[PDB]
Amino acid sequence: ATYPGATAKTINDSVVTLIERELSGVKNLLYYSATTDTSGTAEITATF
Amino acid sequence: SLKIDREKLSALGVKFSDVSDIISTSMGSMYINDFPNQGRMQQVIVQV
Repeated sequence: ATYPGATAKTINDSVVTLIERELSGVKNLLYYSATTDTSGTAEITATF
Repeated sequence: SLKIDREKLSALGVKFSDVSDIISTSMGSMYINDFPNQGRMQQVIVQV
């Protein structure tokens, strides 16, 4: 996901907290991590 | 259920969209956007 021009801390609290709170319980999800960088990109690797 | 007397509305000179707004909004409990409450984005709901 990309939030064109936002403080990493805003992207995490606004575009990653949601998916975090929802992305779960899917078939055989082993562990899911997420990382939001400077440039406004947040990527979430879910390993099943 | 209600019966908006259209004749009166025109006779009274009141827009129909305003009556619609007033009813819908008077009962709805609409949600607007979030706000940061102790580190978590929580909703801001409005309601009669």
